[PDB]
Amino acid sequence: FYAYYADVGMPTTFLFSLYLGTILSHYYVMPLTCNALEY
Amino acid sequence: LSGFTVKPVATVYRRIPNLPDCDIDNWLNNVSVPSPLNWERRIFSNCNF
Ligand SMILES: *[C@@H]1O[C@H](CO)[C@@H](O[C@@H]2O[C@H](CO)[C@@H](O)[C@H](O)[C@H]2NC(C)=O)[C@H](O)[C@H]1NC(C)=O
Repeated sequence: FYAYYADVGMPTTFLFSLYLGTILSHYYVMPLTCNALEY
Repeated sequence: LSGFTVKPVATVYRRIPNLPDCDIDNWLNNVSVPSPLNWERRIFSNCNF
């Protein structure tokens, strides 16, 4: 599992790597409960 | 006639000192023996062997 990240600018930079040995299937973005956002 | 190349006069060798060992022998020689169904993986990096 590779993951890049960027704080300033559009091009990203390497952040970390992780080995799991399994195939990822799904992903989900959970909502945020607030009173006072896009993904 | 044929070509020629300038022969080197020295040699540059650069390595990172004071680096720990990979101790791969301790990983292979362990009492806990894995199984071919649930084999694991260990990554050795930034060390000497
Ligand atoms: C052999 O493998 C075992 C794993 O089953 C190693 O035990 C781990 O040791 C590390 C420290 O190096 C601990 O952080 C882990 O919690 C241990 N896992 C356990 C107790 O399940 C062991 O170090 C390896 N080497 C030897 C010589 O036994």
